[PDB]
Amino acid sequence: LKSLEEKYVAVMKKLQFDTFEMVSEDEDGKLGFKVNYHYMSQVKNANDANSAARARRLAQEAVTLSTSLPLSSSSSVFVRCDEERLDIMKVLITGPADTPYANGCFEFDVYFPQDYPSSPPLVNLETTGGHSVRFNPNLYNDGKVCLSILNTWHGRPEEKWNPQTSSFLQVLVSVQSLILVAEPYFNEPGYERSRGTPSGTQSSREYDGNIRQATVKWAMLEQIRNPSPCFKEVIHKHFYLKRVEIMAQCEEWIADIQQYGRTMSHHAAALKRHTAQLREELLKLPCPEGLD
Repeated sequence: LKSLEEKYVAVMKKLQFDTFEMVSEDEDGKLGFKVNYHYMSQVKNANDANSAARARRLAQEAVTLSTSLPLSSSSSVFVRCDEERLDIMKVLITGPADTPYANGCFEFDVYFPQDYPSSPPLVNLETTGGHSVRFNPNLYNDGKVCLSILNTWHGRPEEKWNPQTSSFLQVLVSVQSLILVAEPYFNEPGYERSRGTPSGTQSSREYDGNIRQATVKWAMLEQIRNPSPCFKEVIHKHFYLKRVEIMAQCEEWIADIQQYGRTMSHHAAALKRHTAQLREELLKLPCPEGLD
């Protein structure tokens, strides 16, 4: 007699870490890619130094990720590693509850550069609606992930990439903690002054309304329609298990936005279209096999 959350956690736990054939080596040692990957050029032009210390460190990264990825009904992290290359990864983070990202699936590409761990990993958000969405002050239209731990955002020196003590697990957790938050509007530096003022509250709401509709469209509807081959199973099972919950959430979001304001009406209207298409995908979704 497990709850829905316990059942979800149990199912998703098995899908959190695995390898995938992302690249293949030629006769001429040349890499050919099997999936879409933001850093293909960096991989192809790496002029690989074949550093043993880097290799040992990357395998330490993988070990941590194989056992310690965050997992919960609210928000979970899923990782795929190439079968041979230690520096090529793909991740999926689901959006935390009580945020405009809730239950969306957000895909990132990861590259550990030739000068890792002296320099941080490169992370790019792939779920941008073809660069049409700015998902956060810290998530650019082009996919840039801005965190001080990645040296892509300001902060104190202890908050920067530290080659001795930093890790990729910490970067992943920093995305949940610092980017995929409630009231993302205020992540823009200086905007925090507005917090608690009617002007501030109003701007945050309009911001939330745009992020909500984009989550449903791109982080849900288009993830089901067109999943990454790396995460097809995760997506399928995630949306199937939570389908009732997501329909209630979409309705709640619609109810909430309509309390308000020409642009709120624009958001409410996009959300409604996206929700009705999503309902059709959710119903059409075949039952996944690995349930019990």
